[PDB]
Amino acid sequence: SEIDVEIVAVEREIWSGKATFVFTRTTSGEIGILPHHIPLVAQLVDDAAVKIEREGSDDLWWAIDGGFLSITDTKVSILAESAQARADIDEAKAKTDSGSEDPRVAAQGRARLRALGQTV
Repeated sequence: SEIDVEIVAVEREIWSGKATFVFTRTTSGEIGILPHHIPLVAQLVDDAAVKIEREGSDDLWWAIDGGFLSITDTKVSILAESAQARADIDEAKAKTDSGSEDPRVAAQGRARLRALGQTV
């Protein structure tokens, strides 16, 4: 079995497919999801980072901007303001974004930084 993960944004969809293991961060801390659990609904943090693992393929590090995780019997949809790929993120832009004083900017930069390798 696998985990159906679909990263959708209020403006457009980013990714959609199956995974072997996925981890996300919400107001209740970080949590892991497997392809054999029960439904669930949690709200991701501002600088939340989702890690979608692929069976046989390298995981996908993406940054979510205030998104929400919704797990079902055999489906997992993630709705957020927007998403960003670790390969598209820039160590410079991430640092600056996190350096900003604004809440939105600080969130994006923090989320992108995490996907890059940063923590908290």
